[PDB]
Amino acid sequence: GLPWYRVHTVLINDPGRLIAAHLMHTALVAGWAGSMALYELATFDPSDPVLNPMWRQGMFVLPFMARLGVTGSWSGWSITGETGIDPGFWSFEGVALAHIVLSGLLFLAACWHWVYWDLELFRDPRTGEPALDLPKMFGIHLFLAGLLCFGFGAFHLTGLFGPGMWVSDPYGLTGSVQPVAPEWGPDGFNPYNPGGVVAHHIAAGIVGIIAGLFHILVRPPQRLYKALRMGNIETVLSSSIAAVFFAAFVVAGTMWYGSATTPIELFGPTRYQWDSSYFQQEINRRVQASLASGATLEEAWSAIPEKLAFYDYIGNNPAKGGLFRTGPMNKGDGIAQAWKGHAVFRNKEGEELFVRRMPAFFESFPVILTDKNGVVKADIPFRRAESKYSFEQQGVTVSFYGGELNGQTFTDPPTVKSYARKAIFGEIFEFDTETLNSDGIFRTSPRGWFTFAHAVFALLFFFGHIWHGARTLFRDVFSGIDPELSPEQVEWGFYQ
Amino acid sequence: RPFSDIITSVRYWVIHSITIPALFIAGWLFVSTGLAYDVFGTPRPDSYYAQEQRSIPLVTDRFEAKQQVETFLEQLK
Amino acid sequence: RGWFDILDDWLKRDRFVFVGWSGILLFPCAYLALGGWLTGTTFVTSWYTHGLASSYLEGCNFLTVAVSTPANSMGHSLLLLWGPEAQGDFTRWCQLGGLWTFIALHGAFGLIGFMLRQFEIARLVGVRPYNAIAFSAPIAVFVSVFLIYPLGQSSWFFAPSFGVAAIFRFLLFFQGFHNWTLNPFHMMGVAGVLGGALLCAIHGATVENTLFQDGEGASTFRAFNPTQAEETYSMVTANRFWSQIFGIAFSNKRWLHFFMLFVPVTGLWMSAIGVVGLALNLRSYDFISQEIRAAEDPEFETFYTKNLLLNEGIRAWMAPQDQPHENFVFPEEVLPRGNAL
Amino acid sequence: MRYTTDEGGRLNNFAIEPKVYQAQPWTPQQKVRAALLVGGGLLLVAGLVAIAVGVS
Amino acid sequence: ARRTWLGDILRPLNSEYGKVAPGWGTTPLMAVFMGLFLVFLLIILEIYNSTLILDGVNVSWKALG
Amino acid sequence: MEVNQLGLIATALFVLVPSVFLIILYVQTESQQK
Amino acid sequence: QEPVSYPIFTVRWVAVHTLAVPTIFFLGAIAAMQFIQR
Amino acid sequence: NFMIVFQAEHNILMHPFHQLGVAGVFGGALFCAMHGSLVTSSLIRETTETESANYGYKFG
Amino acid sequence: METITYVFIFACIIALFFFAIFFREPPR
Amino acid sequence: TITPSLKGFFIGLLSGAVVLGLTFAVLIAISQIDK
Amino acid sequence: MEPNPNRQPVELNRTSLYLGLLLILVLALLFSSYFFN
Ligand code: CLA
Ligand code: CLA
Ligand code: CLA
Ligand code: CLA
Ligand code: CLA
Ligand code: CLA
Ligand SMILES: C=Cc1c(C)c2cc3nc(c4c5[nH]c(cc6nc(cc1[nH]2)C(C)=C6CC)c(C)c5C(=O)[C@@H]4C(=O)OC)[C@@H](CCC(=O)OC/C=C(\C)CCC[C@@H](C)CCC[C@H](C)CCCC(C)C)[C@@H]3C
Ligand SMILES: CCCCCCCCCCCCCCCCCC(=O)OC[C@H](CO[C@@H]1O[C@H](CO)[C@H](O)[C@H](O)[C@H]1O)OC(=O)CCCCCCCCCCCCCCCCC
Ligand SMILES: CC1=C(/C=C/C(C)=C/C=C/C(C)=C/C=C/C=C(C)/C=C/C=C(C)/C=C/C2=C(C)CCCC2(C)C)C(C)(C)CCC1
Ligand SMILES: CC1=C(/C=C/C(C)=C/C=C/C(C)=C/C=C/C=C(C)/C=C/C=C(C)/C=C/C2=C(C)CCCC2(C)C)C(C)(C)CCC1
Ligand SMILES: CC1=C(/C=C/C(C)=C/C=C/C(C)=C/C=C/C=C(C)/C=C/C=C(C)/C=C/C2=C(C)CCCC2(C)C)C(C)(C)CCC1
Ligand SMILES: [Cl-]
Ligand SMILES: [Fe+3]
Repeated sequence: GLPWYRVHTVLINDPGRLIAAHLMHTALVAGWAGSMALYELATFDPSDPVLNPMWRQGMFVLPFMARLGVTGSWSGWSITGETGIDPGFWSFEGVALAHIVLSGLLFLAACWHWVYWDLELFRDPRTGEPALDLPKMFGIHLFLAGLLCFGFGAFHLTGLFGPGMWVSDPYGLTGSVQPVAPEWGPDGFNPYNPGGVVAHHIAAGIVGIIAGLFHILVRPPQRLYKALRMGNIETVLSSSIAAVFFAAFVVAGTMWYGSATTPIELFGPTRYQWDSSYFQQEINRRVQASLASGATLEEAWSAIPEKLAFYDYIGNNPAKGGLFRTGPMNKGDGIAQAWKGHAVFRNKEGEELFVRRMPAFFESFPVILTDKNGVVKADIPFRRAESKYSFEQQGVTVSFYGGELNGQTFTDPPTVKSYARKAIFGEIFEFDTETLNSDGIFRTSPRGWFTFAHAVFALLFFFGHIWHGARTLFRDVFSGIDPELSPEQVEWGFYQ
Repeated sequence: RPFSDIITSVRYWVIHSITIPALFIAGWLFVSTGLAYDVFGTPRPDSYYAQEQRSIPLVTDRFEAKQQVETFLEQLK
Repeated sequence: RGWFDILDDWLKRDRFVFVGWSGILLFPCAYLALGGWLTGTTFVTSWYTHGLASSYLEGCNFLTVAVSTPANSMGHSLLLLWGPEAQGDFTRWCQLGGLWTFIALHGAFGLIGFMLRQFEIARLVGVRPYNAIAFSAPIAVFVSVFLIYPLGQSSWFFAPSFGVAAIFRFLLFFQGFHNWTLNPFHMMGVAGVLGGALLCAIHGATVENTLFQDGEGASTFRAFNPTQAEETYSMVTANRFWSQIFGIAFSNKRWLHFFMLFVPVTGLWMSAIGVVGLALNLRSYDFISQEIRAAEDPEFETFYTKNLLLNEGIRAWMAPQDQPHENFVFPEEVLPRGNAL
Repeated sequence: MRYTTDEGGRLNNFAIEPKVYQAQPWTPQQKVRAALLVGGGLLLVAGLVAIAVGVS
Repeated sequence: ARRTWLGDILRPLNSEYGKVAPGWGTTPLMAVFMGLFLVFLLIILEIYNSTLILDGVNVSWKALG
Repeated sequence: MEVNQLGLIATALFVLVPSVFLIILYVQTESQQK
Repeated sequence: QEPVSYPIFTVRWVAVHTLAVPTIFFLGAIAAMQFIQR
Repeated sequence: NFMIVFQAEHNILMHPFHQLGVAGVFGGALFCAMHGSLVTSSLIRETTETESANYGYKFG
Repeated sequence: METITYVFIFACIIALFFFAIFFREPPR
Repeated sequence: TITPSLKGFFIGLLSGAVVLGLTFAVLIAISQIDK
Repeated sequence: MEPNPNRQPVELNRTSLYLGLLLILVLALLFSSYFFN
């Protein structure tokens, strides 16, 4: 009989049943997308996108719809920040209903192809055996892919008959979907420039049209055919797993390292922005610029938006998070409600001391306060009977500027220790912990889940390539009978 | 030829009994006159620190790495 | 015949060492990979990338030398000799940890050449190439740890270095910052590798003591070396033995020899999946329920809670010199200690 | 289809390839069929590169 | 098998199914496309990794806006 | 302590779904023996 | 088989000769390192 | 926990006898894999006649 | 509910042991 | 205009192509000799 | 209509079943501790 891991070795010499099987898988994937979209929509909350963005609520498929031009809801809410818009038929709900409808159609069409599996076309007209024309098939399908690549670039991305794509400013304060004209210079291979992406699609769709025309008019060389074993449908399978796992690594990498297509208002900040101190420098730059032109500390720190400060907090770093910790990042330390403000610590003589930032490598990190010339001047000791610096011996105080607490000052140790213990995380925020009953342990953002998954899959798909290539080059060794012979008929001997 | 009578031939003797010491002595002289410390940039056995400061060298840039480490080498750091 | 055909049949002569198309990728890359390790663990310093010494010319012995990693500021740089960091200077190139990459990348393509060599050799003799497939477990391990893992970290500085003490260090490092023993995928790696060693010992012993030709002189005249054995013992005496000792035995020689192949390989593959997961610092570090229960009742104490304290210790006392580019200074009153609890 | 490893029953199938056929020199019919098609190809490619330079 | 209105339309496109052009045919063209592609991938990789620098190119979140 | 219901269901389907697949395949194999 | 003709430049000749000259040079250096006074 | 507190006081990674042990285990896994792969490609088919309670006469 | 799951799955493993020893296929 | 990175990159691409070219040239030569 | 001729029976013997069930239960026992965390 057939082993349990060999139950699709019957479609191999069966074009009709194979088309039907592929149709079933397409139907399941489309069904999945639609139903996942509805699930996430029923459990979403766009009332406050500035102190609870969509990647904090843990939306997975919702950013992907927002990148290419869905931005509304038939309820009427917007994720731009707007209230009261009509996106027409095409809202998040609209595309979900579309996908469910297409899964149904595909399911019917699969059933048909499995019933009517034997037709003149699928059989060789010379012997009644399954015949494929694998080069011509690649050419035609390539021409279709090229036609689509060109259309997607020239009409949708440049917004000549489409919505365009998500464009941003480098610090994620305001982004929106807009028309983008291409860039053919040497500045179009800069992945931080959307014009490069459009030029790629325009150009590559044109190359695809040309290669697709090529591959219809030209038959493979004799040497490459009999070397690479063409006409065997299991050749196409090894090759396609290879391309696919290459493509997996590149998407995982560009999601982890960032790109113009993976902005920070759809999937939150990267780890590489925390560890370079990107936002801390932005925030300092602004405060120094206002004090220079003429300001006081209260005015200068009140000129920092809540959006900036929320990005500069290690809780959003996607390198914080466990493996079996589940649930949105809001389940991680609570829902942000307001920005307490930037803290400034001083000791008893009156200089400013600064709290050291915790790195993502460390799961727990001591609270150290060092001055501006790199000599430690206070800490919260681990000792419970020995001190040489402490929050009593140095009389450490904290004042707040900006946010909610503005002009506040706390003197006695314990509440100051509490704020130092928050300050190792950067900024300080008021969280509401009662609506999810958060456990105060972090979780990763959607950027992390995407990368993790696709790296695992790419690595597994590498083994797939090796096994299926083995089965192509060694068909006559795994089998008994070389496919260079016809079925065997009359036996001659030789005996003494 | 096989490696079962390869060091029994008169060829082995006549050449190797002179080339072996030559390149061995070359390998000795390479270290003995201290050329290795200048080729791979190894620091001398008492030039790990300057006398100017007692900090260890670490290059904190990648495109000015060259002149940074040249600056460290200037003071014998 | 054309020149191509003449080249092809020159490469596939019967000779002591097989060159082959695969040889062209394997042999130069392997030579340069291996030789770079040697020339570097004898001469090249790391006073400029870590603040250490790691070569013989400086003082060190066989266990404490290494070719070490780049500095943290270099990013994920290729570290080309013609790149914009060395600028064509072999000294700076050695000084910046540039040849760790040389070794690593040349060894990676040497791996690729070896597996191709196994394919076309096995193609020549016309046997199934399972050993080429087995050999993709070592490739999985190599690329997930030495290439993918620091590409999820911020630099190659957090990659392991080629050396004995450097990788002993990697062991203690992972123990401290990831608590890697408590990760189910490494547990599945341990089960697989130990099970491989188990099958190895049991099979050797069983076969060596069910030999045919224990009485009258050998009625076996071949090997026929490529058969390995399997002719030289009786399946029935071993199967009958192990059905009474352990209560289950194999009765099919082919499936026994397939199990021996499956076990270590699935083993390595699973631990690879786990460590590519650590590359985005997603860690099965703690059981959430145990932490809550320990917070609310502080007389609760577990062998697990001890391991967490110990790892806190590893991190805190090892960090400043293992990450001397961060400039950690810990006053001794902030470090953790047993007598302070 | 192929069936193998039938000493214990366990069935393994294998894709079949059709016969490898040599090409035979051109028919005038084939040439005009191809000429209309490569002419169609270049005329549309021309139009696409026009659209590419027009959308900037 | 059955006769169908769409089957026989697509029939000419699937009636070759194993024909080769004699010899190496157009393999040299393939080679130089494969060589140009190898160089192309190295270029865009080295731009990304900033060990290849072109003026008017800053591989940074800067210049989005 | 916490008692996930989701953990209960996660283990439940993890041990029920492949096992029933296994026993169905066995029970329809044995009926091909006669 | 493989009968002997095989002049000066062969495959096994270059195999012993690209593992021979650096190993003996390195033993020449590892040896001089022992008599460093540090 | 035993492993961690043992390494702390006796420094066993730098002890050779554990090193010969590790070598044995990595080597055991390696030789296990190799033996399995070589034999399992070499064997075509085996057969023995089997009766209603025992095994046959020629293990072929 | 968690302790129950642990001991239940273990109970199942030892029952598996019993059947795999005293109710195995005949060797044909 | 050219920048030092471009020039280093051309030197590197040219050097690498020259190493593969000479490798295959001497392999082709030595097969053609004892053909 | 008329029968497909590529239809083949699937086989599964009792010893394989025992290994498979051993695999299901043993992985389940290893992962239940992380599923409840
Ligand atoms: C024969 C096999 C071989 C192979 C496969 C390689 C491969 C490699 N070497 Mg190399 N090398 C070799 C022999 C070889 N070498 C020898 C014998 C020497 C001594 C002369 C060197 C000297 C050497 C140095 C000095 C360095 C390398 C480095 C590197 C690599 C490091 C990673 C990197 O950045 O790659 C980047 C990619 C490349 C270098 C590949 C360029 C590929 C080309 C030329 C493709 C051209 C195709 C075609 C001809 C174009 C046709 C166009 C036409 C139709 C118009 C790359 C993997 C570098 C390294 O280790 O950096 C850490 C480095 O600095 N190698
Ligand atoms: C990097 C990988 C690595 C590897 C491959 C190893 C490998 C090894 N280590 Mg380890 N080790 C490592 C890293 C590593 N170590 C690190 C980093 C540390 C530092 C923290 C240690 C610390 C360490 C210690 C402290 C010890 C080892 C020991 C061992 C080994 C002992 C031999 C053995 O397997 O006994 C396995 C031992 C057994 C007792 C198993 C047999 C059990 C029996 C007889 C059970 C039979 C009944 C059964 C339960 C019933 C089954 C029923 C069922 C079928 C139904 C093995 C060589 C141990 C050793 O030498 O032991 C003597 C030991 O004490 N290691
Ligand atoms: C005590 C038992 C024990 C056992 C049995 C294991 C077993 C394992 N551990 Mg380990 N581990 C343990 C305890 C244990 N560990 C403990 C307690 C610690 C402390 C934290 C660790 C820390 C640890 C780490 C940090 C890692 C492992 C990994 C691994 C596994 C990966 C496979 C492997 O060996 O790759 C070893 C290496 C290879 C297979 C690559 C070899 C490549 C080649 C071909 C070298 C050839 C060189 C040669 C000279 C060339 C000649 C050329 C010439 C002919 C020209 C293996 C499953 C690794 C893992 O998960 O990786 C996925 C890994 O990164 N473990
Ligand atoms: C690999 C593909 C993939 C990826 C990357 C994601 C990613 C995400 N999903 Mg998921 N999902 C997928 C496929 C995928 N989905 C499919 C196919 C289904 C079935 C319909 C679901 C069902 C699903 C549910 C039920 C939920 C999500 C939610 C979410 C996300 C929100 C953040 C959050 O709460 O994190 C939490 C992280 C996760 C849910 C993903 C990681 C899961 C863990 C810890 C385990 C992964 C291993 C798994 C147990 C298998 C083990 C096998 C065993 C042999 C070892 C996260 C971004 C949640 C959401 O929208 O919140 C508002 C939510 O509750 N997803
Ligand atoms: C990319 C598409 C693809 C396709 C079309 C195939 C198709 C095939 N593979 Mg392949 N395979 C793939 C990817 C693919 N595989 C990958 C990535 C790997 C690496 C991990 C493998 C490894 C592999 C091996 C090693 C073998 C096959 C075999 C087979 C064939 C035998 C019949 C069969 O389907 O068994 C069907 C059933 C199974 C293989 C078991 C299914 C139960 C499992 C383990 C999964 C449970 C559900 C899953 C976890 C859900 C999530 C999926 C996710 C993508 C969303 C079939 C021709 C066999 C073969 O060639 O036989 C001739 C053989 O020995 N495959
Ligand atoms: C006007 C001409 C033109 C222009 C301006 C571009 C511009 C672009 N092309 Mg290109 N292209 C063109 C014509 C053009 N193309 C034509 C005619 C072809 C042939 C049909 C191609 C073939 C092509 C390919 C094959 C690829 C591009 C890609 C890209 C870019 C994608 C944006 C991006 O994220 O890149 C940034 C990405 C890179 C520079 C990729 C570098 C390559 C590697 C392998 C990176 C992997 C990194 C790492 C190892 C992964 C780690 C994972 C780990 C953390 C888990 C860039 C905008 C690339 C792409 O899809 O990017 C997403 C890609 O690989 N194009
Ligand atoms: C540390 C453990 C470990 C080592 C050292 C190792 C070593 C080896 N495995 C090989 C093979 C295998 N290994 C296999 C399974 C396994 N291998 C495993 C674990 C290991 N395997 C495990 C656990 C398994 C079981 C799944 C199989 C199935 C095979 C083979 O068939 C194959 C063989 O031929 O065995 C006889 C050999 C390949 C020789 C060759 O041509 O390489 C070519 C490699 C090249 C050219 C480059 C390698 C990488 C380089 C240059 C960098 C690494 C660092 C340097 C060596 C520098 C020194 C480093 C210090 C740490 C000492 C080699 C002896
Ligand atoms: C996506 C949503 C929908 C999902 C629905 C599908 C669910 C997926 C169900 C299928 C899951 C995969 C099935 C895997 C189980 C079957 C395996 C099997 O049949 O093998 C048998 C198969 C095939 O075996 C073949 O069977 C044939 C007859 O069918 C013939 O007998 C062949 O000769 C024989 O080779 O081989 C393998 O799979 C090889 C690997 C077996 C792995 C067993 C591991 C050892 C036992 C468990 C570990 C014990 C040690 C624990 C130590 C613990 C110490 C604390
Ligand atoms: C017929 C018809 C119809 C209907 C339809 C319907 C109603 C549909 C549905 C559909 C659906 C609603 C679908 C669904 C789907 C789903 C799926 C398909 C899923 C899957 C899953 C999976 C596969 C998973 C996996 C996993 C896990 C579990 C874990 C880990 C990770 C992963 C992800 C791997 C209509 C009226 C419209 C129209 C006409 C006709
Ligand atoms: C009689 C019969 C039957 C039935 C049949 C039927 C009735 C079927 C159906 C089927 C179907 C029902 C099919 C369908 C097909 C089609 C489709 C599915 C299409 C769609 C389309 C679309 C979706 C498109 C889109 C697009 C594109 C592509 C491009 C651009 C633009 C747009 C986007 C628009 C059966 C089986 C039971 C059997 C018995 C008998
Ligand atoms: C990197 C590089 C390169 C290459 C180089 C090479 C490739 C080198 C080689 C090197 C080598 C290749 C070396 C070798 C070494 C050796 C050694 C290190 C040895 C050791 C010793 C031994 C092995 C022995 C011992 C013993 C015994 C065993 C017994 C008793 C006695 C005695 C103790 C003596 C080039 C040009 C591209 C440039 C760039 C960079
Ligand atoms: Cl303890
Ligand atoms: Fe054996």
